Amino acid sequence: DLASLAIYSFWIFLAGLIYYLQTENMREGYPLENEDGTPAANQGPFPLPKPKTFILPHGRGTLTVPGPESEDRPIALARTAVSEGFPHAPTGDPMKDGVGPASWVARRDLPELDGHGHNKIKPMKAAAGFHVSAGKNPIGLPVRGCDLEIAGKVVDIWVDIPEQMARFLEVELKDGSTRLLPMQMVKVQSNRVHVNALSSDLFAGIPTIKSPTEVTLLEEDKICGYVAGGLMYAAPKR
Amino acid sequence: ALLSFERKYRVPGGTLVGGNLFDFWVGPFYVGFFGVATFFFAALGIILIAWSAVLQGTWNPQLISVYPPALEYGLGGAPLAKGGLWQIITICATGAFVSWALREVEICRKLGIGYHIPFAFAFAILAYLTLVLFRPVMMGAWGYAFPYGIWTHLDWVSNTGYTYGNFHYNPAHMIAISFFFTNALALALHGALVLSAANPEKGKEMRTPDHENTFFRDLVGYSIGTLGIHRLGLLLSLSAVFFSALCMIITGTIWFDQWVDWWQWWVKLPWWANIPGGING
Amino acid sequence: AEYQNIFSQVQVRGPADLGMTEDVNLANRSGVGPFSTLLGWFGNAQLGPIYLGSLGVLSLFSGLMWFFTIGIWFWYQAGWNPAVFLRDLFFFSLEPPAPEYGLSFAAPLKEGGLWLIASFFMFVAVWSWWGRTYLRAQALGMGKHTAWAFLSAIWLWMVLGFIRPILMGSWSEAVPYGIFSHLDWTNNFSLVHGNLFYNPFHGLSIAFLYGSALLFAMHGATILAVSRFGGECELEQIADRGTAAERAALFWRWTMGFNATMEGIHRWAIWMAVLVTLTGGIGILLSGTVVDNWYVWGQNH
Ligand code: BCL
Ligand code: BCL
Ligand code: BCL
Ligand SMILES: CC[C@H]1c2cc3[nH]c4c(c3C)C(=O)[C@H](C(=O)OC)c4c3nc(cc4[nH]c(cc(n2)[C@@H]1C)c(C(C)=O)c4C)[C@@H](C)[C@@H]3CCC(=O)OC/C=C(\C)CCC[C@@H](C)CCC[C@@H](C)CCCC(C)C
Ligand SMILES: COC(C)(C)C/C=C/C(C)=C/C=C/C(C)=C/C=C/C(C)=C\C=C\C=C(C)\C=C\C=C(/C)CC/C=C(\C)CCC=C(C)C
Ligand SMILES: CCCCCCCCCCCC[N+](C)(C)[O-]
Ligand SMILES: CCCCCCCCCCCC[N+](C)(C)[O-]
Ligand SMILES: [Fe+2]
Repeated sequence: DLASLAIYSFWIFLAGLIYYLQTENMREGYPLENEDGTPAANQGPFPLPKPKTFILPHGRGTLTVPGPESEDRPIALARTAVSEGFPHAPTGDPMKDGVGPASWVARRDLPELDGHGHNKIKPMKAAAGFHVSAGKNPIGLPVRGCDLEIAGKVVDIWVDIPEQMARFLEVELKDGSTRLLPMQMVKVQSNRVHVNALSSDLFAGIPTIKSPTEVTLLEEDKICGYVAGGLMYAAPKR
Repeated sequence: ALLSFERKYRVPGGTLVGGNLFDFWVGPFYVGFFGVATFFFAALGIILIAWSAVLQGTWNPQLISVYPPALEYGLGGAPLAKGGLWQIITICATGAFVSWALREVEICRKLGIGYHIPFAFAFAILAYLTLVLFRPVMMGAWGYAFPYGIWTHLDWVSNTGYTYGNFHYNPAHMIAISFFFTNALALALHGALVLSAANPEKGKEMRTPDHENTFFRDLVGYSIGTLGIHRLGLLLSLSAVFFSALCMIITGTIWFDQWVDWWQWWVKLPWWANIPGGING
Repeated sequence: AEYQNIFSQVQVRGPADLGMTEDVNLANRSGVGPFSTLLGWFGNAQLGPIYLGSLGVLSLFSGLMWFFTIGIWFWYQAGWNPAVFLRDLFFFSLEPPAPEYGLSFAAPLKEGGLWLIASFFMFVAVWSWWGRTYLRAQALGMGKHTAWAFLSAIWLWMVLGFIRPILMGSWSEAVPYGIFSHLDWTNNFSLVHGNLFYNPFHGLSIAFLYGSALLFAMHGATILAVSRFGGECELEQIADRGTAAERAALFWRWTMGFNATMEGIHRWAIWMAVLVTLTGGIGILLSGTVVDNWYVWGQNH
């Protein structure tokens, strides 16, 4: 029976497809590890897939996955129990150390480039022709933290050129220096920009960019991780 | 076992209930109070299904079917073997689903991410509840709910649909289907676009979001953008389910006749109702 | 409360983005269209430019002729009366030739011929469009995933109006061009073949259709949930995994015991969707050709 053969064959195919999909999804994060960083005994029934190499744009090199995994950064956490499966307590200030929801990844310390070789993200003042086309322009507005105290003022919008979208708001602090705030973590209001994630006193701690006109992937992660971490770690001040 | 980059995220906190009492993991799974709740509800529901199977006289996965109380019972209780088990299992299911969503919320809090996922899941839960709770209650009997059986619930869909003629004529159902088809279309396109850029022709450098924008603008004259496509997929999927729940909540309540006849309100508009010619004249 | 990122708070706009050049024939690319502030609240505000080479002009021409052929027929049925046209718009239908005519082209224009003409135009429009999805990717040096995924949808469409009818021996087996009529055709098809709920490929097709909504709801929500870390910059996250991708993966790992990667989730996505019409087309093609009644077939298997 043709139909019986077809359905029988389809299930064989589907199993093979699921096998393919699961292994393809093991190109990051595997092999699994014990809490101490050593290889876990049980890796599961799916083996690591054969490595594949991505040729990065603009001669940035290549990425081969699966590949040697490592955090490449100190992780300030310590066990809270004598057996596996329990939380690991921050050994210092989690927001400063970058752990828990304040975590960041040691990404490449270079700015992402668009298909034309120019920095993908740029402060609007340096993005020729870019301007606020709709909605409340946040530039010039005071920035309030969850402690209801003013933490600074918006001095610019950082735009993702290819997507023509706002990624960050640049905020100048009382000391004159600035910090970037993820657009997704601020609320633009008629008279101000409110940041629920951070109290005014934590703005100075937001990781700074080394060059005022650009932001690297590494800096992006440190900035976004720090702000997001505030939801949990700044709760006492909220 | 943990993913190579996982330990830094396994910190204390984020729980909604119980403090640190259930703040831990079992293998890859996070537990939490709602993990315990989900396990309880799921285990009990599964045990009761197995018991319903015994009362039914079969262990065949294809035959096991738990039915809600017959219409005679209205919205009241019923003997375990005559609809009572379905009632309890339904409570367990609801408890397990809601607990699952709340567990996701705790996970969101520990990871410092948005709550979009459980919010989205809540739509599926509300669709389920529309069929086993809201619609049955509005109609006056648990018997209008679908049975828990692999094939028997399909009998219910078929029988329920034909109760109103060809169910295709339910206007809310048409909208729901449009969103389901459009969603699958958008999902295929999204997956294909990202992959076509990450996996260009052999030997070439990975393509960029600019290439993604360019491909679709060249193709159809528009590119919704990366943020836009994920907002779209979420909206299409949730809209499909919203209209699904809507098409059923109005069926057997505000509208109970043949759905095809509903469309006469349009054909009967005074300004063209009696104009000769066409299909309806 | 907090910003959910469903609609943008502020829109920014720059010079019209003319896109990548690569191997594209810029001569066939139009100028940029207008900008829609309305659309800009949800996605990109920019319309165009669009690419229109010979193949594209052919596809649009055929597609329009397909649309117009059906439409001219609708006006006819309406007695060329505008009011009737709108009144019975959903009731009009361009039906295929009667069984009598089999696979011939001798059927009168008003009794099948026009349906065949319209179908020919649709055939050309769809296949030329497919070539276009392939060629637009090739000119940009991109993979051909879009063309291959599109082929899956084309498969069900081909099965419905061309392959199955041919194997069945008559154009009468095909789908009519009409809003209500194609719905009636769908219901009838199930009734005639013993209830499609008994067709295993229909059950699978449904699993993938529901699954596509499950998965896009999961993926869309996940990306929005981690957009605060630039999670939507998917290609960037594939090339250099960030905390957005790690948290996305851990949300799911902690929730259901396993997870994906930023690249891998899009493979789950493309297959979940593609399988809808792949299994669907098989289910339909087997109906009437190999299996006359699914309930009956299920009793024997
Ligand atoms: C002859 C039958 C009638 C008909 C009768 C009906 C009836 C009757 C109904 C539909 C419904 C639907 N119909 Mg109809 N329908 C017909 C023909 C069609 C056609 C077609 C091509 O012809 C299409 C595309 C549709 C499409 C649809 C969808 C819009 C909708 C189903 C999705 C939904 O509600 O999900 C909602 C999602 C859920 C219910 C899932 C909830 C999931 C829960 C929260 C979690 C489960 C967890 C699980 C237990 C754990 C498992 C274990 C783990 C895996 C480990 N119908 C014909 C004409 N249709 C249904 C609807 O709108 O329902 C509201 C409905 O009731
Ligand atoms: C949605 C509108 C109608 C309906 C109409 C249909 C139609 C029509 C069909 C199905 C089909 C299925 N339906 Mg149903 N179904 C309804 C409500 C449900 C509910 C529910 C609690 O609300 C559940 C759990 C299911 C479950 C199922 C699966 C048995 C099957 C594949 C679905 C799928 O892959 O989805 C997408 C989800 C995923 C891919 C994720 C994985 C989900 C797994 C596979 C679900 C397993 C559930 C398990 C068997 C039951 C509980 C297990 C234990 C008791 C804990 N249906 C309502 C009443 N359903 C198809 C089938 O083949 O039936 C035989 C089919 O043709
Ligand atoms: C009474 C009705 C019968 C029934 C009869 C059928 C029949 C008959 C069929 C389905 C099919 C399907 N049904 Mg069923 N079905 C029933 C009950 C259901 C229920 C339910 C909850 O009860 C559900 C959820 C479904 C769900 C589904 C889908 C999984 C599947 C369609 C996939 C698809 O994406 O097609 C939509 C996608 C396409 C048609 C591809 C189109 C591609 C082309 C190339 C597009 C051209 C566009 C054109 C040029 C116009 C452009 C215009 C623009 C302006 C540019 N059915 C009942 C039992 N069902 C199909 C199937 O695959 O079965 C196995 C099918 O043939
Ligand atoms: C709102 C739109 C779509 C959507 C979204 C969605 N679903 C979701 C989520 C989201 C965002 C999750 O986060 C959650 C998830 O974790 O996914 C992996 C989930 C999920 N969607 C699931 C299934 C599912 N979703 C579906 C649909 C949809 N989900 C929509 C299309 C369908 C169908 C039929 O279309 C199914 C079958 C689960 C895999 C998962 C939620 C897991 C969960 O709640 O676990 C707790 C419970 C158990 C493990 C056991 C319950 C056992 C008993 C207590 C009850 C069962 C009795 C009875 C109800 C069974 C009836 C069976 C018969 C009908 C055959
Ligand atoms: C009032 O304004 C004017 C312009 C008149 C516009 C009016 C137009 C209107 C109102 C148009 C409405 C069109 C509609 C409603 C179309 C609806 C189509 C529907 C609802 C469903 C479509 C199903 C069609 C399928 C499955 C078609 C499959 C077709 C094929 C597989 C191709 C088959 C090709 C064949 C048989 C030709 C073979 C010939 C050769 C030589 C190769
Ligand atoms: C409906 C099928 C989709 C489910 C696919 C399930 C894949 C199970 C993967 C388990 C991998 C576990 N782990 C951590 C050991 O890698
Ligand atoms: C990548 C695709 C993984 C999805 C696997 C979906 C499995 C659900 C199968 C359910 C329907 C089975 N059937 C034939 C009895 O209808
Ligand atoms: Fe994505």
